[PDB]
Amino acid sequence: KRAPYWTNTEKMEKRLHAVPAANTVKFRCPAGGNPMPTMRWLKNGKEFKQEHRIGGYKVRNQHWSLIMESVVPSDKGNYTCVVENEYGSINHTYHLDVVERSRHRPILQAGLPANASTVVGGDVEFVCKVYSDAQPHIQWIKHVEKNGSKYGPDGLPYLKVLKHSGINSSNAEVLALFNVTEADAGEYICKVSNYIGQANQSAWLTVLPKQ
Amino acid sequence: TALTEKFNLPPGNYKKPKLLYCSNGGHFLRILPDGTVDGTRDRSDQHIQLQLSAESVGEVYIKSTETGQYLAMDTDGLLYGSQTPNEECLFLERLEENHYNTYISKKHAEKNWFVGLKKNGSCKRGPRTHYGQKAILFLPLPVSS
Repeated sequence: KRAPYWTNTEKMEKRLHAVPAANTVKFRCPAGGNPMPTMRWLKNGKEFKQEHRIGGYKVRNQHWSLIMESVVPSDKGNYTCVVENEYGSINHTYHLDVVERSRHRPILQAGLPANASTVVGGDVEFVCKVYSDAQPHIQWIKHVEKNGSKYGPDGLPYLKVLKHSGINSSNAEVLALFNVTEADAGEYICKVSNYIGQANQSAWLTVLPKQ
Repeated sequence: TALTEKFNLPPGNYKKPKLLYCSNGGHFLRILPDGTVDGTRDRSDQHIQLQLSAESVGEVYIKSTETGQYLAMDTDGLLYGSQTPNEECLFLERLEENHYNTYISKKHAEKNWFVGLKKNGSCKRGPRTHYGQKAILFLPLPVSS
């Protein structure tokens, strides 16, 4: 006859459980005691009801565990296991963090870069806003000429990378042009790529005479 | 519902400082000032805030915002903090099946040497890692919950 005790604290030294949303989370609190103690789980210090999350949750007395499948952001919080018998009660609280992960090519915000107009001698900027889980690589490209032509015999347009992401580059998301000339007018493209794929959107620079 | 669930993720989120949380023991990757690398469960630790950036498509630098040191792996497969960026600081960032990230040394990609953290919080050695350990699974987290 004895009050509850832990049988395996090693599996309880993790102070933070961070998991990808949609994955399954499992919490355990191996316990002992005589009579055999009973287990109950609390969420944020209060009774954890099956209706508190869609799809509810499952417990396994054989393993003193709580299982939640397809976790969603709202599952974040503190999960307390309470083990007890007539001689006493003990508990342990785990904290759960949920993060949305995405394996997708970069997504650009609609409307950016936005068109711009300035006079000869003026300055302008183009902005690109990106959503990307995998680290994105940004490059600004202009559609240029060669031998007077804007396209090659293979139909490919002549392109020139004005700048791109890197430790030697400041502010990759913004292309700033200074003391512009009518020769600067044209299409400026923001092409963003991660190992999964790419996306691109462009804008037009209009350059008016100084007059 | 899925429509009610809220969770930040604004444009440019990829450039904000992150913590590289290892699910193995639940440690945050840490780059100490003296150049050593290990893990810690102290989310308030000032040497776990990292700035990730793609130097080349799918190739990233992992830099300590606190000391400016770059994470790197030597020819022995050991992690260390480098004051200056070099070829040993580049890692191939990829998302695995269970949606955790793995980071493989670009320099030693052919050998599949990953960045990893053992349950005791100490850095794993490149040669001792492989596609299946929990030690190589990472989750980039916001600095604060």
